[PDB]
Amino acid sequence: GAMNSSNYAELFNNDIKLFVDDTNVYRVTVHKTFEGNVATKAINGCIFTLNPKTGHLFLKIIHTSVWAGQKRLSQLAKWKTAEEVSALVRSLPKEEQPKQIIVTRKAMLDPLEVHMLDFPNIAIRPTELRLPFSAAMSIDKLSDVVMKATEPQMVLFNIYDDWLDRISSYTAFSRLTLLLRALKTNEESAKMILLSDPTITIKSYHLWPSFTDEQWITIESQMRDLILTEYGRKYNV
Amino acid sequence: MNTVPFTSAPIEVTIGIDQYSFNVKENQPFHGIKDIPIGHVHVIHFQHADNSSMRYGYWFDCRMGNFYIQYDPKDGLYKMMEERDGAKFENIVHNFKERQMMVSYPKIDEDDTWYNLTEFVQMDKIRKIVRKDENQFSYVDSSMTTVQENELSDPAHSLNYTVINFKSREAIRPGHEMEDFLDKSYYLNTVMLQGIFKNSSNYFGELQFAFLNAMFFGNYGSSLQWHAMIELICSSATVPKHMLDKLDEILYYQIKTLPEQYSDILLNERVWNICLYSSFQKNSLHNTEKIMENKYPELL
Repeated sequence: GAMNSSNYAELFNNDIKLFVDDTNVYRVTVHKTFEGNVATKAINGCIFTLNPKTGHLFLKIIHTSVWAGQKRLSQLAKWKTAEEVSALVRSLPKEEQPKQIIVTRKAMLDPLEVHMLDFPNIAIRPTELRLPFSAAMSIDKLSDVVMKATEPQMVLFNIYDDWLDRISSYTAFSRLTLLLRALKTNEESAKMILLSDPTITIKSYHLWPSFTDEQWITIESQMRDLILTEYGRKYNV
Repeated sequence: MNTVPFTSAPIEVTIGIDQYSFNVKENQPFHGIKDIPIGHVHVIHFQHADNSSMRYGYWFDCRMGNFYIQYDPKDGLYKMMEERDGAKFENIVHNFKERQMMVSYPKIDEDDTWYNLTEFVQMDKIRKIVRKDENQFSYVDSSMTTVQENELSDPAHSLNYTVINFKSREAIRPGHEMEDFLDKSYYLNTVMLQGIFKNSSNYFGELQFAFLNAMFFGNYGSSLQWHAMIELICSSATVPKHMLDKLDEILYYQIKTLPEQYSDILLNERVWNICLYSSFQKNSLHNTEKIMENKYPELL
């Protein structure tokens, strides 16, 4: 059944599972036409498929050519996501295939279920958590590889950098979702927090800066400050 | 016009014959039902006064044999039996008619309701859904489960309706996942009509039989099957025109006949609203949509 605050440590046990987020698959800019009507122009998107235990991110880039000549694109986007996730699973060795796939939006359940009929033993699950994976395109290196793609492409990352050398996967996921929630609520301020000090750099093979344990406590504190302020602003409280 | 005599009526019981029903008192001098129209299947069904649970009954066709009812005090129900001695049967029935101890099947001449509810229903197909091959008639009751229910437990006492499942490899062609899930025409026309049922008459017969078991016995798996067969057609973009016109007539008479007080359990809100207002066939069921809106507007 659905994933929530009550079964949260299940994410960090030793059964392989993946989160699938489809919120950045079909992306558009809305604009005016010469006649003063409105039109969309698609831009490149991505499927965010994440192993929360290991940090392994399977970023399938969705090139705008996949939408050419297609109708009902927001509906197609869900089935395209499910097709690509199913293709990924089929490409993995059996001992690497997930036992569960958790979708961040309930509208992905039937598309993924139908595409995974061949895998009756893989559980497809929703979640009650409001996870901030839509903010993945606020991570500069992920945004950069999606926007430069000239064709469909899969790119593999570890979204935790080297954190698991020092912290547990529960703690790594907590840090990730705190960073992403910040980027989602106020991208400019969040990004200022992360880079203000120019002596802390991002390694070429990493996504986030090379903070010490102490600097991560400061950073994490600054992100929680950001999120609460914005919340008082949002809600005048 | 044929006759189903009763040996006796030892327990107080409401007896149904098709869409009609009569109350019989304990040890009342009741000896059966006469003037039953030839040419149709029929169902004779029972609800004991002391146990309004377990509605049960028998599907039969008088062209297939001479049938009668006899109460069994050990198993505690009215049982259908076949009499193979035709002279013994004629002689028994003639005496009971002479003594006017039978109710008459009470059909109004103008009335085509039963024909319209059973148009495509054939005894030989009933007997493949209800497997008990030593009898010519078929027992059904409120509690019997369907083969598909058993997959989600006694196989001899099951309703072997055709399994329909929209998220199944049978229903979804590899590589046409989205196409086949959103437009079920493949599954309707190739898998079910051409493959399993052979023609739309057999499809409609099973749909009609499922409805009647739902209505007369409150059989929940039958109600599921009826709605699934409706939904498969309504969710197909490509349906032969004659099938849609016939479906409209079929459903109209089913909705017309349903007890007003049973609409809350026997009608699935989601299926009906989808079929009449969201589906490919939303504009193809004029008679059904009109009676639904005037009789059960709350459901919609």
